[PDB]
Amino acid sequence: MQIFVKTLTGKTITLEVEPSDTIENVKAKIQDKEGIPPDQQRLIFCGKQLEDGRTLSDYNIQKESTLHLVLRL
Amino acid sequence: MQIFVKTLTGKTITLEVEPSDTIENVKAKIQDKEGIPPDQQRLIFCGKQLEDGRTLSDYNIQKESTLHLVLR
Repeated sequence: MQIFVKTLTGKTITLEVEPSDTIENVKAKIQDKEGIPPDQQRLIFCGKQLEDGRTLSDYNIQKESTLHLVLRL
Repeated sequence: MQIFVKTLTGKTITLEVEPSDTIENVKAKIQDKEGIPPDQQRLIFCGKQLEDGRTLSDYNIQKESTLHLVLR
């Protein structure tokens, strides 16, 4: 399925994912698209920061849902 | 500011809004774009259906945030 990741530069990234993908797996997909190491990524969905060892489905992130990326200070 | 409204047809509607806009005002803006009467719209943000008399800001809906439209 597709999900979207919006950045503070006003970009929208489209990712190809499965619901059982871990957040860590999603950060790897963002690294593929943007070159940002996973350790520099803060991913947020509906106001909550996401944990690397949990899945998309653990957070009820569904097809065509939008996450937010913030780089760590 | 801009917000987005995604539909079940896969469309993404861009709206121009202010944070103090009521949800009813937002439904009017969707009517402008799609012709859907406000009474036929269910608007959802982060899993919660939105009340007509409350504002975008009441729900913490920010610039470039995405809502979901489901028809009744």
